[PDB]
Amino acid sequence: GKTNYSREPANQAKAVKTSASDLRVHFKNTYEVVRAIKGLNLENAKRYLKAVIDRKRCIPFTRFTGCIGRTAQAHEFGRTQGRWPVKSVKVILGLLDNLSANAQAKSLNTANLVIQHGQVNRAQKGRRRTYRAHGRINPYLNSGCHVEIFAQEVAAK
RNA sequence: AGAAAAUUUUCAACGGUGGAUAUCUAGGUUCCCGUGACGAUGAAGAACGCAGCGAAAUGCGAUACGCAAUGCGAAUUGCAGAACCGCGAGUCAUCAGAUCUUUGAACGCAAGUGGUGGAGGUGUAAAAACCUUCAUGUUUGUUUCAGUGUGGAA
Ligand SMILES: [Mg+2]
Ligand SMILES: [Mg+2]
Ligand SMILES: [Mg+2]
Ligand SMILES: [Mg+2]
Ligand SMILES: [Mg+2]
Ligand SMILES: [Mg+2]
Repeated sequence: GKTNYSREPANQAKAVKTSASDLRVHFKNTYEVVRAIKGLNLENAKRYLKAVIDRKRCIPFTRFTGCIGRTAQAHEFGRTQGRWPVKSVKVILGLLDNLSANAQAKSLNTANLVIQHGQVNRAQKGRRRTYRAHGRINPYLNSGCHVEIFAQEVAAK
């Protein structure tokens, strides 16, 4: 399980990398949480994810639209539909936390970390069964995650 | 030029899915040559067992991954403990002597049963319990026999 991040940061003493692999969270959901985190401040990402968890804010749905509920919360976005994929958020959040603690040994400051490169990949699907009428059986699976995120320090003048 | 994103889409790089391709092989396949060599002295097959730590596969049978003999002459090894430098190591080979549970042509009778007869041994005051033994056909004989079968002396 050695992570190869597809994209690399320009300054690696100035960067922080996290990845988790072969997760059990829903792909599409995770995908969109992440897609929503890109390009923010680590502190912001954390606040806003916590806020999604507390339901006071929505995680926009971008790529996977299939019949997703419209909320007023989607105003923040320009969107109609979004949700609160709690499990995904919690996992991602844990990843951000690994980012911050991952900055510790580097002696880097949190305030100026910015998130560039979230990557969510469809992992090997976990397999099981579903019994169907007439004695048919159909697949019942889960689509797992690979996630990686790196954070750059950018100084604000 | 609703000249930003999202979606739809072309191309590349990297990553993910996936296991194609290439290169291998204690395998297969076919050809030629050599031996035919199982069994009531209980075969082929079946059951259950047997390692200090073992399920399988392979070996083995209460002497149970093995005894003996012989040849190699120092290992086994995943762990632990011993044994051995030749009084000889070994998961080595060879193999001509042994061990060979319950079965199965399967055999006292019977059987989805470790059930149950007779004879002998044992055990006991007498028992129980344990042990050995008994299938059918056939060729000779041995012994004991039957037949208003054929003969037949005193
Ligand atoms: Mg990985
Ligand atoms: Mg059903
Ligand atoms: Mg590829
Ligand atoms: Mg020896
Ligand atoms: Mg007879
Ligand atoms: Mg007569």
